[PDB]
Amino acid sequence: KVSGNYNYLYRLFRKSNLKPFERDISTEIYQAGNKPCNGVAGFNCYFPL
Amino acid sequence: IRGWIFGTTLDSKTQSLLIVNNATNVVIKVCEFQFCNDPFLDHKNNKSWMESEFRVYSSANNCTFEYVSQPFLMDLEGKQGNFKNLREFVFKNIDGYFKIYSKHTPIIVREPEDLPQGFSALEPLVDLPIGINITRFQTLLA
Repeated sequence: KVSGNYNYLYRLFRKSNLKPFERDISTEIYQAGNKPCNGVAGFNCYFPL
Repeated sequence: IRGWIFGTTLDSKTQSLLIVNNATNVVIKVCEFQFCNDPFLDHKNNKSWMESEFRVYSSANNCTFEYVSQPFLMDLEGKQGNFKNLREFVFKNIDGYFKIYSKHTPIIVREPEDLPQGFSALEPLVDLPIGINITRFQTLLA
């Protein structure tokens, strides 16, 4: 749509190569940094999808 | 003994399994179930079995799989002594498909638990498109 359809999503961050033929609903913080990042965003704190 | 669970978090963080049976039905579910630390169907009084406290999960979230079907061989109530039932199951997941094999044998008469030197083939029960990850399991017994 010219106004844009915002009902589609896609993952970006995952430290494990998933096996064939399965789903994954987990939306958890990607701890590529070395801090206990719960946070909201920022340095070493990024949204997964 | 009634069923098993299969999952990776078991605390409503991620989806998991639930295998249950009841007299003349069997229910298989895959859902975001909050498994309480005391899932049971036995402690109801001193020495008798009732079916209360069945819903040991308080998160009836979007269950991604529900299945109702026919159960296996059983007996009514419970009597101690003269045990003869030998039930055998094996469970395995592969390529996102869950597989079960089952077999029962009568007249296991010996009182000491020797598990006699017997042999028997195991036949497939049914495939299931589980499509989820599993890391641990715990038995649900009445």
